[PDB]
Amino acid sequence: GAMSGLADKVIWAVNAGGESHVDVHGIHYRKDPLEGRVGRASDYGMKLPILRSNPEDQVLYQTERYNEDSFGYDIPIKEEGEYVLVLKFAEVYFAQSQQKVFDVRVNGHTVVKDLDIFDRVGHSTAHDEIIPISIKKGKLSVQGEVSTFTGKLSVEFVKGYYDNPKVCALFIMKGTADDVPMLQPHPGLE
Ligand SMILES: OC[C@H]1O[C@H](O[C@H]2[C@H](O)[C@@H](O)[C@H](O)O[C@@H]2CO)[C@H](O)[C@@H](O)[C@@H]1O
Repeated sequence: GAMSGLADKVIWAVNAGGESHVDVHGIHYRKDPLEGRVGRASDYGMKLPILRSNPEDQVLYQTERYNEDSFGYDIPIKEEGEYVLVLKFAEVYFAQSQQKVFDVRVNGHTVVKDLDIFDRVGHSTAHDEIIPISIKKGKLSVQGEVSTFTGKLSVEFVKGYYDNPKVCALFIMKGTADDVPMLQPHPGLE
């Protein structure tokens, strides 16, 4: 009973910062599909790397473009099973705990409404949010709230004080939460 295949189950993945990235397992981001729709890469603070990732996956877990007020993405689906939405949140020059609090939603539903990246991980590094979804017979299930699925899924984040998401590493893959592997490079395995 062996199951290995991350690149064969991905349906939609986006990193808000640079432009198009393929990570070590085979996960690919598009190119600026939320603010402006068609443009280029913007990096205002590129000499501050992430400590819990790789060099290649550091670019997909560190690069940020720009912010405004109340915004998000659209994911179109037509199949049922276990869909997992894992997104990496990161910061640059903001030191505060329990003052810079944000809101995060999936398909209109509220899940993490008090998101502070400095109080959760500490100073800099990589922050991770794991939210498993179950759609069966044409309806959606988010933890302890049941509703119906109609065409697309939405990721809508609301403002805290000055900024909204800051650094975002969106990754939605399909079939189950026991198939998502994440490790660092090591020479000895025992
Ligand atoms: O100009 C690029 C960055 O602009 C803003 O960052 C501000 C920040 O909001 C403010 O508190 C501080 O005093 O100044 C920095 C820039 O000098 C945006 O928030 C960033 O997304 C931009 O990268």
